[PDB]
This record gives sequence, structure tokens and C-alpha cells, in this order.
Amino acid sequence: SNLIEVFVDGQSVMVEPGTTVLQACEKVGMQIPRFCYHERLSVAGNCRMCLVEIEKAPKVVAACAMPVMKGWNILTNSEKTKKAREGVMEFLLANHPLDCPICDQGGECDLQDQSMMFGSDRSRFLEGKRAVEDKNIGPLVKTIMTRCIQCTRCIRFASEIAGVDDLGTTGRGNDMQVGTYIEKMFMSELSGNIIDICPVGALTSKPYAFTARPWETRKTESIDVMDAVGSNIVVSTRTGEVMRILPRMHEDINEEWISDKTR
Amino acid sequence: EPFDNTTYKNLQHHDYSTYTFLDLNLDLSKFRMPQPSSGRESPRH
Amino acid sequence: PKKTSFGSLKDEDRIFTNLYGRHDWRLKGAQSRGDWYKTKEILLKGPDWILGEVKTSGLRGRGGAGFPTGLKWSFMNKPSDGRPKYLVVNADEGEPGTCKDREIIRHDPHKLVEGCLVGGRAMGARAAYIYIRGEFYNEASNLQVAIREAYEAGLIGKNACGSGYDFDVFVVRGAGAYICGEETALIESIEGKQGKPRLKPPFPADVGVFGCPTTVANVETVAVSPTICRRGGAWFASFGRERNSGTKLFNISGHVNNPCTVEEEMSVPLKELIEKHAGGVTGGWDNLLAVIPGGSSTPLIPKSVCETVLMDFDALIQAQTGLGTAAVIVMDRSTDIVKAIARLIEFYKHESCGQCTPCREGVDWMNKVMARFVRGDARPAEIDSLWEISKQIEGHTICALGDGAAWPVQGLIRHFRPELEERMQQFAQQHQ
Amino acid sequence: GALFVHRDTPENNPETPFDFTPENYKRIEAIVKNYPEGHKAAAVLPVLDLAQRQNGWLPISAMNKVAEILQVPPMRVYEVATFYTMYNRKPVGKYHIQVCTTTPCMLRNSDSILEAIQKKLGIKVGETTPDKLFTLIEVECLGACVNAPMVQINDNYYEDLTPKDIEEIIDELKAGKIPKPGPRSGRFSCEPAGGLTSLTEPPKGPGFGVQAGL
Ligand SMILES: Cc1cc2nc3c(=O)[nH]c(=O)nc-3n(C[C@H](O)[C@H](O)[C@H](O)COP(=O)(O)O)c2cc1C
Ligand code: SF4
Ligand code: SF4
Ligand code: SF4
Ligand code: FES
Ligand code: FES
Ligand SMILES: [K+]
Repeated sequence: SNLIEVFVDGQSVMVEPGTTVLQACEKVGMQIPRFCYHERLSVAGNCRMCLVEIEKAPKVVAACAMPVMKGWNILTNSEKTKKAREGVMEFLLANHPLDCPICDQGGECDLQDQSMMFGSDRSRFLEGKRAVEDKNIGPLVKTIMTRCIQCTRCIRFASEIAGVDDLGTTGRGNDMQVGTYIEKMFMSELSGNIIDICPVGALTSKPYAFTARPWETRKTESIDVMDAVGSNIVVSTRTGEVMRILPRMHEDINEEWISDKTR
Repeated sequence: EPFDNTTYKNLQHHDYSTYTFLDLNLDLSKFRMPQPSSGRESPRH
Repeated sequence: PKKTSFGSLKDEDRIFTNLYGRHDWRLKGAQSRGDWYKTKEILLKGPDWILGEVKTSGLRGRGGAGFPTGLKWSFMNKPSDGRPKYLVVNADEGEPGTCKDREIIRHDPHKLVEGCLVGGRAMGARAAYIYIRGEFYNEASNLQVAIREAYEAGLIGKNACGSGYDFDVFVVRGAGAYICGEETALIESIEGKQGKPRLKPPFPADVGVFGCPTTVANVETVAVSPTICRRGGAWFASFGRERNSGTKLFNISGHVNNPCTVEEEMSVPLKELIEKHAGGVTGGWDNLLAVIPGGSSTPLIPKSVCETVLMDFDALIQAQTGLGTAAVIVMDRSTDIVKAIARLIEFYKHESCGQCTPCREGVDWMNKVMARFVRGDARPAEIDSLWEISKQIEGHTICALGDGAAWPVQGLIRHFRPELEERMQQFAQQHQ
Repeated sequence: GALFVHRDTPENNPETPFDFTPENYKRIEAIVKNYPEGHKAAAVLPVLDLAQRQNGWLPISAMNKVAEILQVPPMRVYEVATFYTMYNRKPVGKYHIQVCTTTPCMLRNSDSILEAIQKKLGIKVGETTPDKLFTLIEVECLGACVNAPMVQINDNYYEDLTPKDIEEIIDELKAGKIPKPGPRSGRFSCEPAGGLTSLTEPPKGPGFGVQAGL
């Protein structure tokens, strides 16, 4: 009825009007690269890692923000698409610090993983790097903000999910910095979820700091009992010890967040 | 009335001060039409 | 009688008859010069007639991109939904080398205030916000005085110009940001947020300022609309080449004898413009190194191209550049072209909003590279690296500021590559 | 010095006193009414600029005042203050001198203007004179490119400068007079220095060229 037909790599898919080019690719099984897009946050379109070619169109479109149109053929593996990804990944890593050994995100980092899969294998950056000062937003979330990639997921989450307008960007240009501006704490019953949505090690768990690595944890899918909601969780263990608690997506209960008492 | 094209007639702005712009906006308010309303006092309302 | 040589505009056909501030900018004189004349009769013919007049004139946007104004204004001309409609007048005026809008606002303020009313009536808007940069304080106050004079005379407000159409003109001032000249980033600044451009879609004629249908138009594009409706759509198209019609304001600056603002016909040869109105290049036409034909964003062109280049949208596109704002920047052979363009990259680095990755990181990167080329502290291989770094910024950003930082670099590499490499040898020899 | 995080000081803390004067509260009322009902956040920029014209700079307490009256979250007012360069977040001198050194002003020797001012006032770019009268900084294009080189002191442009025209401007400001803005050469605005090449005839009057039925 109201469905429109679009093609993903020449393959027909029927989508509701208003579907984004990124969501059309989901239905054929293709996951577009992303950093700023989150399905449970508002669309931003600032990282530019989802840029994709549309056949017979000269300029690439941001897949996360662009609605599809009837008859569009999305080329996700095209030469124009792949070169867009290498360029953007090249910019994202230009000022990123060489911290992977000392960074808790190492081994479960979307910057590391998407660099391996869609980025170049080497650097041609021959300049100095940006160093940003760190900000104390409380006892539960550690900030190494030199690692931030300015996706504003923390900002959009804190505004829209947690109903707290304390995070924002200050300055502009290469010196635009995420934070609170003043010395303030982002203490909320849901504050600890910015750790998960931060795709990099800019925001990490202080209690969990330095203890383990992602590859060595055993995952046990269990239930939270700190309240009567019944949040689905993952218990990470290593050598018979509980290391941390993570949310497990359950749409009809906790979605993909947990409270800080659970975490 | 003479077409004297030899003087700069934009000399008024040399007397403006700190609140010239916002004072004019205050006088202009009596003329504006009623503003439209979205319906709520703010998006947070 | 298709005209073949364009230029030599006569003062009868000029629009900004008070461009130089030698008459009375207040309402009394402006009415003596033909402003606010039969504005009622214009507004009673309706939104269709006015738009057709603009479409016929071949008027294209005077703010940089250069889009056909009549077609652009026609998107607003649609049935309402319940939301107000607005006209945003882009008086940010921040493109380096560009200062045409400054003169309109302070010396022909009533040409703008009428264009807001005529343009607003064409699109069906209820009011016009005029965004003006916060540095232009004296110009903003002159504009406020003119808007008061028009209000007291019944020309704008309830039953404007004795027509039954209600219209307000608001003047809002910025706070320092070249990026607020970008049409969506302007809208965001009027809403009280950081001037960060929006992605499109949705287009402003769907969801604009306050979430309402909106057209953003340049000061010069709006300030000539009442005249095109008066003297006619066909009269305007009789100037300039086909598809590049009208008379244009020109800023000549740099290494000319007499830097000046002037109005001249479109398609005027660039050599004629510099010699005739600006007094020619400092030291004669043989001292000319390169010319930036329309503000910082446009690529430079070398002296060989300047000989026979016509100043219109299509001619300058052939030369791998653009008319842009028509801000002509002149550099003579004493100029350091590398240092000249490196300072533009330092400007774009300072004006990027920081929102999106290719410009937040890419423009700052190109700035660091262009700084070393100035001292020669590089290798010839980095030049093709800098070329590819720019091509990754271009077309991959949210707004066109990212484009505007790549094009200056590409122009320097395109026409002065030997100059870049030559400096690298000297640095190597000294440090050997 | 271009820091975008606030650290409380005895002179700039949340309890530092700031309140709009009763006259400036009326001006805000007209500012706010320019925008649709339900979109008061549109007034953040003008109200902050008003807070800066009353105080001369924006202390953190002034920002919280703007957030309160407009009912905007304080962070969203901190973002605007840092984003726009006209807002001063440290004390600036009575006369804030801004020299455009972008390319079109650089090609007409704006460095001579910058060197002339630095030597006269005995400061370097970004500093404030010991007695607090002057603050020198560079800036980007100020939309006065044909009249380059040019500087803005407070809200006034002084254009077509020469390294002695500016040193006269500064002498007057020290004395207490405020010199008249505009070009300091023999032209009044942007016209060609050689007495006009256009618009020399008398302007035509109403009804010239009007089409058939207009
Ligand atoms: C960085 C940047 C700065 C801009 N500055 C201006 C400006 O100062 N004035 C202007 O009219 N358009 C400016 N533009 C272009 C506007 O986005 C838009 O194209 C224009 O206002 C539309 O009006 P027009 O159709 O009359 O050209 C700028 C664009 C960019 C990317
Ligand atoms: S955020 Fe990712 S890429 Fe950056 S240092 Fe940490 S693990 Fe490495
Ligand atoms: S702190 Fe993390 S989530 Fe927030 S903008 Fe930076 S990278 Fe994105
Ligand atoms: S291209 Fe530059 S100015 Fe435009 S949105 Fe991206 S970062 Fe901001
Ligand atoms: S995921 Fe689309 S631009 Fe960030
Ligand atoms: S370059 Fe200095 S005013 Fe434009
Ligand atoms: K994280």
C-alpha cells in the first residue's frame, strides 16, 4: 500500500515513506558505518561516516539522515562510497591520541573496529595532535576527553533520555569541546549510560577502570534485581569474578539502558 | 534642491551610542503585529 | 540585436542610485529617488504576478551560490498548514573581500525594506527578520531608523501600503561568526542556538526558522526585487548574457589603485572592470599576479586567464572558479601568493563551526600544511597529498564552508604549483 | 586566553553580582516580543549582548541571569557565549581595538597598522594596557575590505588607515574625545578615490521606467 520500492545494491526492498537510507540497508542485512547515529537518539548527521553513494547522483548522502525516495539504488560497496569512508576515517584519526594500550575501550572500540574494516591501513598525518583538558563529571564516569570524537551522543542522550541539559559543546572549530563548561557533576539515575553510548574511550567506567579487557570476559545474560523493573543485563566475569554489569537489550522492559544502581 | 553631489549625507550615525539599536527596537514594539503562538510556553512545556 | 559586448552601464539603468551615500538615506530622499512608488499596485497583483516578474528577469541569488531567485521563491508559494511563513534576509556579510551588502543597508535602507515587503508578499510571509552581523552596528541602527520611518508612514505593518496585507520587519544582530551567513546556520542563530548548519532535507521552505516555512535571501537579491517589479522583468533580462542577467555590485580591492564598490553590468570583462572603475592594477596590467574573482571561497585565477574572462556565473565556471559574491581581490607580483592563500585557510580554520568531521579536522589540517608550505618546510609529495586532503573535505561536509576551504587550496595548487615547489628547494638548500 | 572551560575566580564566580537595570529590563521585554510565543530562546543572543553592553563583559553570573529570565537551561546559554566571538568572557579594556588582518586587509598593509598600535600602546596582540583603557586583538574580515586597512574600536570603524592616522586616533581616545568614524582618507565611503566613475548624473525620480500597468 503506502510502501515505496527502493533498491539496495540492485536488490528490491519495500519501505515505509520516511525511512532513511541507513534503515533501508538494514532490511537487506547491510549495516552502514556510523559514529553519531543511534537509533534511540535523535538524528545528528555530524560524523559523516555513513556517507553513501546513490546511483546516478553526483554527491554522496548521509545515510542516517537522508530519507529514501522511490527508485533510489543505494550503492553501499561502491568505489565512491568506500573512498568517502577512508577519507572520513582519516580525519577522525588525525587528532586521536595513540592510547589504545592504556584505554579501556581497546578491544571493544567502534573507532578501532571501523578503522580496520572501512579505513586506510596507514597514516599520512605529519603534524602535531590536539590535546584537550579533562573534565570531572562525577565519581562514576571518567573523562579522557582527548579521545572524544565529537559525536554528541552524550549530549543528545543526556538531553533527551535523561532529561538533563548539562552537557554541551563549548568553543567551535577544531577546539569545540564537549563538557559542562563549569565544574559540575552529571549525576543522574541514568547517568552511567553515556559510558555505553560513547563509541570511544572518552567516557569510561571509573570502577571498572583498568581491571579487564573485552576479549577475556565471559558473558552471562541475567536479570537485574535492584528494583522491580527487571532490567535484562549482561554479567561480565573473568576467572570466576564479576567484573562489570552491562545492559542487554530487551525492547519491552529496559530497552537498552540500566540505572546506575544496576550498573 | 541643488543636485549637490559633493557631500556625505550619512553623518547621523556618528551620534549613536551604546543603546541606540535597542532603544529603537523599544519604540518599534508599539507597531508590531501580534505574534503567532505555537501553543506551549516552550518545547520543554 | 543580441548584445555581444557587455558593460558600460548608464546611470539611468543603475538600481542603487545612492550607493555612495551622497544623498539622503532617510525616507524623504528615497522617495525622491523612486523608492516606495506604487508599492500598493505591486502588492495587489498578487504572489503569482510578482514571482513571474522575478522569473522573467533571470535574477539569480546574489549571496554566493547563485540559484535562480524566481524558482527558489516559488517553493514558498503553497497553501498554508497553520504555521506562519517568514522571509529571512541574509545580511551577515562575512565573506572576506565582500562589502557590497554594507552599502545597501546604510545608504539604501528603504530599498531593502521595500524588497522585504515585495518579496514577502510574493512568498506569503507575515514578517521579515533581517539578520545582520553584529559588527555592523552603525548600519543596523540606520536600518532600524528606516524601518521606524516606514512604520510611521504606514508602509509596513497592519494594512501595509494601503493594501490590506500585514507585514513586519525585524532586525536581529549576530555575535561574530562567518558561518551564520550559511542559510540554515543563520536560521539556527535566530532561534538562539549555536550557528551550526542543518542537514537538508528538510529544506527551509518546508521547515525553517522556528520550524516554519522560510526563504533566506541575500540583501542584494531582495533589494532589487521592487525595481524588477517596477521597471519590468524584461528590462532586467536585457542586461548581461543569457542565463546570467542583470546588473551586479562589485567590490574591487587588493592591489588596485582605487579600491571601490561599484555597480556594473553582468558579463563585464574582468580587465575592463579593474581598469575602468577601480583605476587599474598597482603598476599596470603587467604587475598583476592573480585575481580572486568573488571572495575567498572562489579559486584564484592567473594573469593569463584574467585577460579575457567575463564576470558572470557561466564564464567564471569555465575558468574553474565562480562569481561568488563578485568581490574582486587583486594581488600584484610583489604579493606572496602562498602566504596570501595560507591566510585564507587560517581564516576558514577560525570560522568553521566544528560540527562535522571533514571540516572540523580537515580544514585545521590543511591550515597546518599550508603553514609549512609558506616556509617551504615540506616535500613536493605533500602537495599531491594536500590536493587529496582537500578533495576529501569537498562534497563530504554539511555546509559549503568545507567546500569554501578546499577551493582556495585547489586553486593555488592548480595554477602555482611551480611556485610552491620552488620554495621547497630553497628551504632544502639552506638546511643542507 | 581562549579557554572554553570556566574556572571560578574571586572576580568571576556564580555569586558575582549582576542584575539588569530597570531600564534594561524594559529593553528585554521588547526584545522577547519580537519572536513567536513559545520560542523565547530566540532572545538568548540579543539579551546576552545587552548584558555585555551594561557590564562590558559577560561574567558567569551574567550568563545565569540570562538563562533565568528566558527560562533556558544554563548550559544552552554557556554554549552561545563561547560560540560567538563578540561576547567577552574576560574583562576587556574600555576601548577594544580589533585589527582585521585577513587577506584583503593584509594586501594593503594591515601589519603596519598592527605594528603601529603595538608600539604606541606598548602591548602585544591579546594583552590589556596596565591602566585598562585599551585591549588589542586581531580579527577576521569586518566587511570593510575596499576601505582597507581598517580597525574597529567598540562599535565604530576607522578605515583606510595609515600608521600615523591610527596613532592620532589613539591619542584622542587617551585624551577623552572619541574620533569620528569613517575613512581617514579623502573619501567619504566606498566610492572610487578619484571622484566617482558612476552615479554622477542626477538620480531619476518617481515613475521613471515604470512598466505598463505596474
Ligand atoms: C560559510 C558560508 C557563508 C555564507 N555567507 C553568506 C552571506 O554572508 N550572505 C549571503 O547572502 N549568503 C551567504 N551564504 C550563502 C547562503 O547560505 C545562501 O546561499 C544565500 O543567502 C541564499 O540567498 P541567495 O539566493 O540570494 O543567494 C554563505 C554560505 C556559506 C557556506
Ligand atoms: S578510543 Fe578506541 S581508537 Fe581511541 S585510544 Fe581508545 S581504543 Fe584506541
Ligand atoms: S564524549 Fe563520547 S559520546 Fe560525547 S561527543 Fe565525545 S565521543 Fe561522542
Ligand atoms: S562544513 Fe565546517 S562550517 Fe559547515 S557544518 Fe561542517 S564543520 Fe560546520
Ligand atoms: S552516522 Fe550519519 S553522519 Fe554520523
Ligand atoms: S579583509 Fe579586512 S575588512 Fe575585509
Ligand atoms: K565508551
